[PDB]
Amino acid sequence: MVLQAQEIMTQNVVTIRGSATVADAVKLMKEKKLRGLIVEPRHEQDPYGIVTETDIVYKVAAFGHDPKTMRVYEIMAKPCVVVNPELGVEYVARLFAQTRIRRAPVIQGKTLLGIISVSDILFKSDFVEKPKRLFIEDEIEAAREDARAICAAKGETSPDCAAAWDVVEELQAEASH
Amino acid sequence: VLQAQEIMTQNVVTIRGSATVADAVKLMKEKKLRGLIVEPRHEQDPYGIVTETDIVYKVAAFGHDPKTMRVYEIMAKPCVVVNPELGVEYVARLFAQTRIRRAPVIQGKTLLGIISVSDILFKSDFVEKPKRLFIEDEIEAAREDARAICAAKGETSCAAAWDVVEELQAEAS
Amino acid sequence: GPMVLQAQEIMTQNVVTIRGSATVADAVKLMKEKKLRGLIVEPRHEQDPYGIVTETDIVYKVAAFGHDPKTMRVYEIMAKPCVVVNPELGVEYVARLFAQTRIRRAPVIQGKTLLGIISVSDILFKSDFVEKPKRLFIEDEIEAAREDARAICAAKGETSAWDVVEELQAE
Amino acid sequence: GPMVLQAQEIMTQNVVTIRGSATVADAVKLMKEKKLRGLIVEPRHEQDPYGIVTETDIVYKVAAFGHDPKTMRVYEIMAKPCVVVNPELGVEYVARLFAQTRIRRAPVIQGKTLLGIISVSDILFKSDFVEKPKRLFIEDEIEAAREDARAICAAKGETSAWDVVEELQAE
Amino acid sequence: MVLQAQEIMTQNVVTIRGSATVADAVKLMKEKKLRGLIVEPRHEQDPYGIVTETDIVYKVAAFGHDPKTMRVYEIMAKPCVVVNPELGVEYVARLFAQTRIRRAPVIQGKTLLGIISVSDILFKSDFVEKPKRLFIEDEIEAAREDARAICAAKGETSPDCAAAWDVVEELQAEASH
Amino acid sequence: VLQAQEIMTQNVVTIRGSATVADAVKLMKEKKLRGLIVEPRHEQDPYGIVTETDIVYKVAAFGHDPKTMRVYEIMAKPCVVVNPELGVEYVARLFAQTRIRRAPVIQGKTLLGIISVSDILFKSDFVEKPKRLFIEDEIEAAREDARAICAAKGETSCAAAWDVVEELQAEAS
Ligand SMILES: [Cl-]
Ligand SMILES: [Cl-]
Ligand SMILES: [Cl-]
Ligand SMILES: [Cl-]
Ligand SMILES: [Cl-]
Ligand SMILES: [Cl-]
Ligand SMILES: [Cl-]
Ligand SMILES: [Cl-]
Repeated sequence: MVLQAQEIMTQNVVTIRGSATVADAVKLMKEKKLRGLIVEPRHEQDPYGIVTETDIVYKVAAFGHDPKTMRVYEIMAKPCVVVNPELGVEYVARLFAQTRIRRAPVIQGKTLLGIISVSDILFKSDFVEKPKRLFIEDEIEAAREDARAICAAKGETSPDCAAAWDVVEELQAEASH
Repeated sequence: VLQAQEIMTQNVVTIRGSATVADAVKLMKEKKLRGLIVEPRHEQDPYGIVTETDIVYKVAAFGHDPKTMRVYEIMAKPCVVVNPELGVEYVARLFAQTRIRRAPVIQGKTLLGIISVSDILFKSDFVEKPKRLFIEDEIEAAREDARAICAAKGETSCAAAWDVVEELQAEAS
Repeated sequence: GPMVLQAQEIMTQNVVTIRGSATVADAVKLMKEKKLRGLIVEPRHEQDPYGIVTETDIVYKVAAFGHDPKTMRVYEIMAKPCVVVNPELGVEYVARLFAQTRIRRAPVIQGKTLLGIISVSDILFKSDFVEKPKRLFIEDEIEAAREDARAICAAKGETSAWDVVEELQAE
Repeated sequence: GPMVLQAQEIMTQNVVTIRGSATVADAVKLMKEKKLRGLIVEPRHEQDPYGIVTETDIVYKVAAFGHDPKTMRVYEIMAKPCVVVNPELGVEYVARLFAQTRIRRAPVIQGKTLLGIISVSDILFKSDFVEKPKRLFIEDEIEAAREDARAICAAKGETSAWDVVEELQAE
Repeated sequence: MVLQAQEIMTQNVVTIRGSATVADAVKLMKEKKLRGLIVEPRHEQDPYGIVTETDIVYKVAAFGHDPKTMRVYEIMAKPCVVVNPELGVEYVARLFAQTRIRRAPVIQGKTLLGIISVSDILFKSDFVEKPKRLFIEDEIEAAREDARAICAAKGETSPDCAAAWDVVEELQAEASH
Repeated sequence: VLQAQEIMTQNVVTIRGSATVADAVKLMKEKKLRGLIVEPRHEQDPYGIVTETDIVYKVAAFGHDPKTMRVYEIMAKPCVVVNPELGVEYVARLFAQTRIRRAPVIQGKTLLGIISVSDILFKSDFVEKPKRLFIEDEIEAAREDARAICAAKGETSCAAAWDVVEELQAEAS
């Protein structure tokens, strides 16, 4: 059974309103050692948002702006990239790499469950013991079509036929390992 | 509030990640589709997407052979997905912020459609109903600003603050 | 056909322009009317560059922030000068230009003359890359080898690699 | 002079090409010899695009990884097709093209004819932007206002904003 | 006295060799809850390097590579951006924003002192209480030249002269606040 | 090993962040400099840099007035600095990784010069001495690989591993 986002997420998740001051966000973040706060939907159809340590440092501290007057809505990401609780941990890694984020709320429908970060992955994913070759089932399926085509064209007992099924075999050994 | 589902393209073609890029292009030519949704292999598997830009930039721009390359080599999986109920203004903004042009519209595990920058341009109400993003947050923050002025100055001056509020609420309406 | 397919053979041939001074609203109006995802911005005079405004400019810079299209002008979101395409540019090179400049569409300009607009959509729907794939710079790979093959059959005898220039040639 | 300074007036006029099939080593050799930071890659024929290889291509893709320039070919690190510059393009528009495409140099091409190479260095050392600054798209700002000024003196009487089209004009 | 990088850095800094496996790096990182490891110079002239949580998640986990065979040198940044111990915390924020990193060794000459991150800034910088308007001394100096030029051109008792010194005054009030 | 200081441009002009962009351009024209170093205002203040690309992209490309814009508005401060002793191969690599083209060469608090991609192209020994980056790490990792093979297989087979090592050391030499 593939390890899931919900299994490694930080379960204690804290929200803040978009209208709050960056100072409020900072105080909350220091008090609980949080590197991301989820921004509270204002109603059922309103997306989730997120404000991160990197937003705060890059957009506020780096320009010497005053966090006591700046608001969260001015720095947050809303809507933000979200993670399904069932999403396998190799996919959460890939999402984060592709969208260039380090952190996302874990959301089931409209319901906030947690927050998942690069740190959650580093510290709690099974990627060292169980590295999952991405899309390996698509590779197997493609390689089986190649083998069938080659075998039907060149003969079911030809060396190229055998070599093409050996590509399938190797990919299949890896997946069930 | 205009929703993603009210402007999405409803007819949505799926393809497997194992299919050749040539198979993708053939289906896209046939129906004039600029994205195909990649279908989950099982219940925990995310949605994926393969677009015209993926094909042009990753295949055609190197002169690779589409008959031998596969969809899984150029798709985005997991992809950014859109909730059917998300305001179109927020769709525009998600797309800007993640630098994508199109996404499947998903409810639970179910594909409902695909939505693009083209759908927003052609069908959104952004010209006649410009939506100031986060204007409701500005309104709560101006209220909080007023209460700090009334407890510090006193219950008139405090009145100067409370007007700012009305000018924003007027603008929301 | 056996010749390299050119940009002018797959471009969208219909091209209305708009002025840089027009409102974004006018641009959207025109785009909706004729189903356009890019509009070419008209040079003010013979020496003024071509420009372009796209669906992405409008959606990312206007809609995404809630700006009023009726007050914004095209000049505020357009790209001018824009990347242009020569009519005779091989469709594979258009693909490559687009990936390296991170654009999706451009006008096809012949000297000072606007001829059409070519997009990633044109390439996807009308390119021959599926039946005639051809690795970019294969011709240069050859030149380089047919020259290494000069120096290898110069030093290590004319009797002993050359089929590389032969195989690459059929490809 | 009072006219907009053109790219051809500040370009570096001397232009040696190199073939895409040449080794990186040959390219560096030529670049060192004549103090060049960009080399134009020669079209293989009338329909083949211009290309360019730069000091940054060489330093980032070759030196930074320790690759052997004597074995790598220009085609492996060049940009082809490259962004090109029309000889008559206003020097401010060249600046802008460069920022929007994130390049620092390009060939100046007249039709199919190579005329020179223009760089951020040419702009910095030879542009008139210090004595003659001119906000990009000011001319469009005017057009837009001289038209708002039509509709404001159409609705709210010809007796009552227009000096905007006047002040902007001297600027 | 301006708060410095060395005052807010994580002092306990851990190094690893470039030749170590990504698995070794991961184990070290989990054991001490580290989000960056500094890569050990091989000799006195050899630059420092860094490998981060984000390198590991983006380059290893996201592609299902095997950390037990991959080496740190394949994913690290070497040389890396480094932070002088005396660098004011508003500048460390700005460096990180401009180079798009979240984490850097603190280095004095060739000597490693610590590691400083976006989290160190969020949790321990004085940016909420003392926001520092970047380059405010350059603005003051520029505004004083403007005032002098204007006053000499238009008269030392003209309204535009007074308005230009008022720009200086406002900037000066802020800096000593 | 060729060092940054052996290929840097030695003559280095500084400018204050308060200077106009026009003042920057005038000095750059006069000496043909594609960067100026911005000098620390005091002992804890970092080095900064302003380059030809900053000027062209941030000033000329908008048609802003260089006589009114100031250096502080377009400079990089703090900037990426280079140690005089850093191998040129590593300079190339720092520049690739941070996407810069030039940097001051600093020792302690002292400006020694400026080094660019041009200095590397013109004066580096990268053609005749290509430097495989991290080859010394590859060598330690292949040694560690050998010892794991000798304790698991036994002291010959283990011999297959130890050759890989020599082929890399040969290549370092
Ligand atoms: Cl973050
Ligand atoms: Cl975290
Ligand atoms: Cl797309
Ligand atoms: Cl577009
Ligand atoms: Cl360059
Ligand atoms: Cl990181
Ligand atoms: Cl940290
Ligand atoms: Cl530069």
